Amino acid sequence: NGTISNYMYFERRPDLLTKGTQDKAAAVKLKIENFYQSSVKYAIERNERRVELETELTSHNWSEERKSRQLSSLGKKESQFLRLRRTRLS
Amino acid sequence: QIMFLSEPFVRTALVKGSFKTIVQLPKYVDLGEWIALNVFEFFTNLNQFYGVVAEYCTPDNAGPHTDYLWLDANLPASQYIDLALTWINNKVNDKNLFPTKNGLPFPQQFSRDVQRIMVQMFRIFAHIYHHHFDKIVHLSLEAHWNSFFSHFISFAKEFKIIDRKEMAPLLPLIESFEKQGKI
Ligand SMILES: [Zn+2]
Repeated sequence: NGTISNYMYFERRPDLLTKGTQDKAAAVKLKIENFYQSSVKYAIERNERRVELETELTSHNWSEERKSRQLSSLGKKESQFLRLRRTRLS
Repeated sequence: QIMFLSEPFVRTALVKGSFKTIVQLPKYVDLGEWIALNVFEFFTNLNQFYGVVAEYCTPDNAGPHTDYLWLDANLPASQYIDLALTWINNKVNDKNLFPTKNGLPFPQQFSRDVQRIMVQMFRIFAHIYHHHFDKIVHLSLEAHWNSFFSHFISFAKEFKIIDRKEMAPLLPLIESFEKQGKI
């Protein structure tokens, strides 16, 4: 129709939810919150390592091709970290 | 039987940001390793997310108007999701496409199967949002499920792994998320 706002009210009842589903729902809450809090943490450190290496390399007046090889050497080891974290049997 | 996720339940917690930092390819990191880790992560969390609503997904197969089908060449909503989840698990643990040894690289098929793995996850996203979303609201999980979909969709746009057309059943939700669903 048009841009009109809609609000709805719910019974909000976790009753008659077959026990296990109630317990399973609590597990995903913990897992999702831990996942996204750690996901931001991983990305922050990944960027902090790169930027700190970049500013460090311009500090020594290195050739651009030499900095890229050093930065690409970090990315390889960063890529090794991702493959390692992907290996799982949980 | 469609359900309305466009109500005030368009509240997403756990999404202070717009997912740009955790989706964007990390600079100098191999592009294959980045996709391979996130796809496995999405499958692991989606399989567990479906596990809480699996009790109440019995015959009634997909959403309104658009009805997905695993039956053609050579099922109820519980059947096609259970087969798709098991299938993704086989491909995601398939050392052919997802090698765990250090020297081995991803094959040429890798890019296409990732496209095949993502769409099934979106189709599994469809039935839960369309038919089993009001139990998510009972369990106070709309905060986590909304942010999980916005992260998943932001990942789809960023690397263009999913066609715009394919998102038709959940397109109104994606448009509503424009502030949290990446631009
Ligand atoms: Zn169902």
